[PDB]
Amino acid sequence: DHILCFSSRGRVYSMKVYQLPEATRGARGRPIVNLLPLEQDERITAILP
DNA sequence: ACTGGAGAAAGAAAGTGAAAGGAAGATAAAACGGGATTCATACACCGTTAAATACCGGTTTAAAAATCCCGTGGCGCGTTTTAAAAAATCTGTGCGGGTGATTTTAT
Repeated sequence: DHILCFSSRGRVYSMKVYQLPEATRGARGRPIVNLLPLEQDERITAILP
């Protein structure tokens, strides 16, 4: 599926679901800055499949 | 005395070997984060019941919804900039026969 990410400054980004890290129940995850060109204080606040 | 060639002195410009140092790299120790076990222990599922809550009938009333006039700033259009992505153009490289060349040790 496609994913539309809305940031805190009105920006929009597109990304496939299977490009996200896959982990287990006890893991933590990976920072999202490595996947999208965000700024120093820009956060994702909405997702639309 | 005078002339013109030649050798030697003297002076100025260019090449040189050595120079801190600093950004630019490079290499180890450390702190970190993600799997295999091991249970005791707290959590999931099953019968019982007092109690707390949902629901119906009829008011009401104060609050929110609806309506009209108007005056603006927030979108819309047309025309420029400006990064960003794409297409086009150069740069190396190795295959196998040919031409010609380099270096270090012992006695």
